[PDB]
Amino acid sequence: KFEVLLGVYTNAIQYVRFLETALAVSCVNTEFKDLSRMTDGKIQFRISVPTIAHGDGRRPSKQRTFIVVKNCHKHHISTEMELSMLDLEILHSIPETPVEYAEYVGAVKTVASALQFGVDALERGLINTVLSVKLRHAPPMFILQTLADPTFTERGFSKTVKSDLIAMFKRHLLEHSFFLDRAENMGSGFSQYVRSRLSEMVAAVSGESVLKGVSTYTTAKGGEPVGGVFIVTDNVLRQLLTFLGEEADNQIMGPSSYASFVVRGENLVTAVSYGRVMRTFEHFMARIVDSPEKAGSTKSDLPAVAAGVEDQPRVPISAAVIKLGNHAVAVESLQKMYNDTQSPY
Amino acid sequence: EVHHEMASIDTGLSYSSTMTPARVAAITTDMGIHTQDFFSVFPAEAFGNQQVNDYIKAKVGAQNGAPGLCHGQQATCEI
Amino acid sequence: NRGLYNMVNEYSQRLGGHPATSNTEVQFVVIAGTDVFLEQPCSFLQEAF
Amino acid sequence: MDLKVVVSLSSRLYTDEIAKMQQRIGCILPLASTHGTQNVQGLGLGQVYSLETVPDYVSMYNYLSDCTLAVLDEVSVDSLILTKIVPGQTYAIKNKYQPFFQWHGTGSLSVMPPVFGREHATVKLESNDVDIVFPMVLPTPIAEEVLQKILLFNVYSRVVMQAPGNADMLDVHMHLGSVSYLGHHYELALPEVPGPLGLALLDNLSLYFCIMVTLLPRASMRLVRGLIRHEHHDLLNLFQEMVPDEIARIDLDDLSVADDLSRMRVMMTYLQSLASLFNLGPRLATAAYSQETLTATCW
Amino acid sequence: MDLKVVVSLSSRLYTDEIAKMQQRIGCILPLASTHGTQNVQGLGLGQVYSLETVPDYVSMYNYLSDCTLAVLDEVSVDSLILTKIVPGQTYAIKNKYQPFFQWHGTGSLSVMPPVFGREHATVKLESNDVDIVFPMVLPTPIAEEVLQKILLFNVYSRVVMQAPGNADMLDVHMHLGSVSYLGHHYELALPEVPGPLGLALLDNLSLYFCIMVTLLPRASMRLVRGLIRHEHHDLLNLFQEMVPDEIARIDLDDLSVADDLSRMRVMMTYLQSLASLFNLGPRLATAAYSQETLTATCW
Amino acid sequence: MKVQGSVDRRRLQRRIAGLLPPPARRLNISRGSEFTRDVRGLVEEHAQASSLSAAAVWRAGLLAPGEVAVAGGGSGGGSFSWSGWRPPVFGDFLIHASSFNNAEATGTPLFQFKQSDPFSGVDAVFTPLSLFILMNGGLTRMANLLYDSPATLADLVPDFGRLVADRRFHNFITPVGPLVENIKSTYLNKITTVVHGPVVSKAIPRSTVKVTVPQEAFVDLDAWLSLQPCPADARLYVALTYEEAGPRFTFFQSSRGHCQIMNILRIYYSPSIMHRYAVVQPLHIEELTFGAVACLGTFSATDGWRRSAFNYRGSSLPVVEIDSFYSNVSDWEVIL
Repeated sequence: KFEVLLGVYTNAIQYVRFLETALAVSCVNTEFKDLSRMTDGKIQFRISVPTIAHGDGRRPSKQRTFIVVKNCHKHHISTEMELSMLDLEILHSIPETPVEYAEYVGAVKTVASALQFGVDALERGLINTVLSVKLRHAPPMFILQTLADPTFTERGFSKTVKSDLIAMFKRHLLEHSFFLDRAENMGSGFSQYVRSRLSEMVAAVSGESVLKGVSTYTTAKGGEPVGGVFIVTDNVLRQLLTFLGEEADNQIMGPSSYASFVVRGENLVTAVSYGRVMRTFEHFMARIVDSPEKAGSTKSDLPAVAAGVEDQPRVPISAAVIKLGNHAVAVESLQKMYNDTQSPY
Repeated sequence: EVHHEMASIDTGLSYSSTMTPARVAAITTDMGIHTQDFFSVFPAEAFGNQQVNDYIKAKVGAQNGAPGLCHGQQATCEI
Repeated sequence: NRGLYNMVNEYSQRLGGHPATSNTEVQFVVIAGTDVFLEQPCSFLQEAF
Repeated sequence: MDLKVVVSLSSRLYTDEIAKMQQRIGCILPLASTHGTQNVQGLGLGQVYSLETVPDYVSMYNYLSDCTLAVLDEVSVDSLILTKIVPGQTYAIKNKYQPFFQWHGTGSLSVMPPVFGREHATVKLESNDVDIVFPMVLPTPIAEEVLQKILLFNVYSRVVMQAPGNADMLDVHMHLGSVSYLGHHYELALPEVPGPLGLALLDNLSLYFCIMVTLLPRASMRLVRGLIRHEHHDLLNLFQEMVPDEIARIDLDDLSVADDLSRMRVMMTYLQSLASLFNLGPRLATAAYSQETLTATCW
Repeated sequence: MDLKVVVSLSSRLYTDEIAKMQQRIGCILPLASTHGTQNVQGLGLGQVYSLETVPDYVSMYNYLSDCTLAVLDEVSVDSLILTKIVPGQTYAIKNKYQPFFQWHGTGSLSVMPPVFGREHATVKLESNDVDIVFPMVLPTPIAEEVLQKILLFNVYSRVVMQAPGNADMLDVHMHLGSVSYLGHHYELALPEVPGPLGLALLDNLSLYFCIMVTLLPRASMRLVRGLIRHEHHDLLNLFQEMVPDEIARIDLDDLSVADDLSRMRVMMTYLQSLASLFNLGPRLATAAYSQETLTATCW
Repeated sequence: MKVQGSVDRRRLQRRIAGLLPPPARRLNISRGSEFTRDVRGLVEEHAQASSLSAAAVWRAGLLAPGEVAVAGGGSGGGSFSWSGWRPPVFGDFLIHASSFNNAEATGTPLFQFKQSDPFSGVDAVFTPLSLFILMNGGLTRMANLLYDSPATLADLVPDFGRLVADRRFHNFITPVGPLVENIKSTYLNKITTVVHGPVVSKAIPRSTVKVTVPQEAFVDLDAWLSLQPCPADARLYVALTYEEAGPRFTFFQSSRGHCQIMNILRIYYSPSIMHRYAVVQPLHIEELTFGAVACLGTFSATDGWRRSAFNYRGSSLPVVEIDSFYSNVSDWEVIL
């Protein structure tokens, strides 16, 4: 008569890489080897705005230029692992007899997995940091909708304009919130209503971004450059799959590595002597002294505005997408990392 | 300790993301009539006569935990 | 009082002044929040329903 | 082994405050949690010391003796880099304080809440609406002297609460709130009403005192009476030709060496207990110092 | 790290002095400068204890708490090699001390200034015209016993020097000659007939303790009556009965408040200094001891 | 032209290349490799154990110049510390066969009581259980089950009744620390304990020792007392209290700092002093002293206390066990 150890199973941790998530559609990933040195970053836009001549005696507005400055923000990420000193001790000594060898291999396996956990925790940290940064600059919908409309700000922000905008805000708050809740009573207009709501969400966000012309993530099907990313929980993703029915493509095409930034060259001298390092010192020297006369052209600027984003080869990212209006938009669920780490979504 | 650093820049100039509520899943505050205790808010304040103060404290119900909560998180009420 | 764009940025970016705690028997104030994700729409509008 | 803490600020601070903090490089300050990533709230001595609140110094000593101590290493627009002080290390440390006192290199330093001033010691950060307070370090003798000043002022502000006139509290303010160092006087900011933890400490002092007062040896009293009656010493400068009335009443019993000896034994057994209580703060021993560098090798 | 110090000499040694430094080879010395090669004038207590001066006990204790200890390694013609003490490293020590005391394992060793005559602690070197003084090591219990007994001996000798009708020197020498500890007895020789001026190494510690015990009764009652509060520590009310009735009957009012505060202040300074003095700060553990080798593995 | 007086040229560089290197920290990680000789060299803890051979010992490097075992021969020795690592100091006591019960928890704290006989050769030891029995849940039950015939204990202490009346019994005890090894002999037991350093057992198959104290005796000082910070080190204290029924023995654990520890011990003993010093007993010179407090060392905070059964002869005791202890004894401080 005996008792039987009839099964031994161990869970396996799947690697989660930032580039494989659909969320990475909404970012530009630069590999900058020594980030700790950069004290502060800076981006300066210069925009020229024209006016239209008028026959009235009206006083005219002169030539208009605006100078916009944006700055980097840094993030620190850290995790703690614990190792039993006995394991780190027996790892050095050679094995004497096969039981010592069995204990040695068990020890090195344990410590290796203890480090696997660490690298995995840091990757989940990267992805959570990007998601939180995106959440910090995402104003709510009922404020965005009437502000995207240029019809209500045509004459600028006086008193009465704002007194009416607050009314539109409170009204959209009372009416259009929890739309996927209202779909049940809305009934047969369910699909068209959800489509119009998602399309209002899409059109509300401004699309004027400097890197718009660069060849970012594309549809797996030829053409149709992907426009953006939805992030939803699993239940709402199921409801969206039901109402939208068929999905568009089921996979997309994205880059395989991050664009490297190297401080080599005379940027090294400008970093030794001075605090500043100039980006794209090749083109920036060429524009001033090498080719001072010629005026810039967008086609001549496009190879410059992508430092290393362009050269990379593309591979199929697995992510669910749809097509709405004229835009291919991926819909992505992350509520599998936050469940497994057992942190709130 | 495993460390990492990151750097972020907003690319464009306007708002580039929109969050919005889609579906209510639960209502937590019980939407009750629990009134906030001013006596526990101000433990210094008191009337003149000591026994009058103590009798008012006895009749008003002034002062824990609650053993079991049928609805959920109680929401204070103010008058 | 400030411009409404600065207020819109502050809405989603920085949390509201002294909101209620969550998953507690009663409603305390939350002075330092750990994984607290609430936001309130009444603060900027200054109304109640 | 590796001692390093980076403290991450949520929003970038302005130029004025980055300059004010870069003046502050090389500062001792307590943080609460021993991790590589620390929030801006747990930093500094601020969260216990408030602008609106009455200053209580013993509670700040209490908070500081428990919070881990670190040295300011680097100031940035978003991140503060501070090295941690482990109990078992040697640290090259820098002295630049505004209320500066000279350093021997012989005696251990001590850390204390900012008794001298609040404004010149604080740094406000309105970018992140938080206030940082740098505690003050001193050589041990002046530290113990200031502590004695503060406690005696607590007791005498309490007692003269029921006293006749202003001149008496004015005499109390002289040579209690003021620390007189070579070439200057320095004004300690003192509470008008000390109510928390002043009791909890002075009461233990009173317990020790009332226990010790029973078992005094009489031979010392007789000796002091004889010496103040005949000779004059700088330690005997206090008693004039007058001799106090308590001693004249306690002395009268004869001398037995056995009882005085046992009393001396017990009094020593209590003095060593009394010595432990006066510290209430971290003590950093110093081995070497350079006046041209204002740099010690503390331990 | 490598910690060995070498003291060279101006001139060559005599044979007698070579034997005399072979005598106390495995013992403890204060070393003024931590540097590797050093002169002779900084390895002893001659700066602290001299024939020409009159020594002061608080001074010697201050120097003992602020110096780096060391153990000899090798005595050679024209050179000496010691091993430096660093906190947190193990050493082996011998007991070569002219007043002998038994050592017991797992005890507490204490480095207190050598209170006895020169001939028990000093070692004379005429080739360079110096005298090296060795700090006496002692098991901590006996270290406190001898301290208190010689202090009370000085108290009573000075008392009977003032007024003869107070004591009998026979009783003093009977109750304060011997020290019994751990089943051994050690009879210590008191320094007879202390001179009128403070020519004894003691008598300053004695004045400090005497000022303290004379100022304690005025201070303790004022502190207790000041600490009376609507709320206070509960044991205080029960321990207010401990004070003798004679001390209770004192009217707290004195010649002035300022004098009372100055008395409190100086008394408290003396109390803290003395409380630090009785701890016998430089202290060492002991792991094992062998009597035929006379060796203790300490740290 | 080349005089070459000093020997520093072409020679001192080799010496400083050995005296040069510090131990490594902050090793950078590549994802794809995920494991290298670099990470292993950062990881290896470099133990100290004998293989009982010439070549094997010299490879293990036990014949190390510094206090720590360093391998590689010439390559080693340049660590210059291991975060201030100090090898444990050991203490070896000789015990009668009846005083210390042969079955013990191997991490129990010990105490040596000084005797009076001159030039002695044996010295006494006690554990908290024998210490209980000497002073006269089911701590009483199991303490009786382990130790019978208190006379065999009382003979080592002929002054117990006198010292507990003169309040001097506390100074005679010196705390030693946790156990390490017990060598059982018919007539004289050989006890090996550890002082002033890590508590790690000597068994050649490496095993962990956690210091255990009976849960009856242990008193969590921080619990019943009440944003607040948290330090890494929490100290462990013993308290010997002369109570009316007799002397009693308790433990405490806290990180509040010395002054706060004193104050919380004051209010923790307040009712007992209120009862004892009261009408029941008046004052006298030698009776004033009440309690003694001594520190036993530091333990990693936030771990806490595992609660374990200690089983002897089919009877259990609830015992708090503390991992990763660091033994460090302190003097006795008088409390009243």
